[PDB]
Amino acid sequence: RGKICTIGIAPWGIVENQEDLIGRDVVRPYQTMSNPMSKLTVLNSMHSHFILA
Amino acid sequence: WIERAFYKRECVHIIPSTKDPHRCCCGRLIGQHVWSISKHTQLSPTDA
Amino acid sequence: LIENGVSMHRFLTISRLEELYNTRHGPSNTLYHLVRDVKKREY
Repeated sequence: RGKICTIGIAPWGIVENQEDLIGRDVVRPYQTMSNPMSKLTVLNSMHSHFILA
Repeated sequence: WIERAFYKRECVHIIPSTKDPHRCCCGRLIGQHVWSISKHTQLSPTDA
Repeated sequence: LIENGVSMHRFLTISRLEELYNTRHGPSNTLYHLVRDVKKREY
């Protein structure tokens, strides 16, 4: 049963690749390649919904 | 309708220094800069 | 390989798929028979 409807309230600046998320109504793929030295923390991939505060 | 109802913002004015000249209080770099408390953020429609 | 990341459309070109249609370094294929037969219709 994998429609859990989870929502992730993450800050807009805390997430990684802010330039990747630029674009209106555009399917922008994000890779789960985690950089160990970046302060921009990676996303959690299998969340269904996201809110960028 | 979602873009015309929900707005983003981006502090770009003032640009202070916090123990480093590139390190703004708004988090971005000094060259990267293009609440309003000591940030002077500007409201704009959301592009994300 | 896709579990780390491949992003398959970036993995493809015309030429990469084309060499993949010609090499036989594995399972046997019947393309040698078929493309000879349809160029007999193109002969």
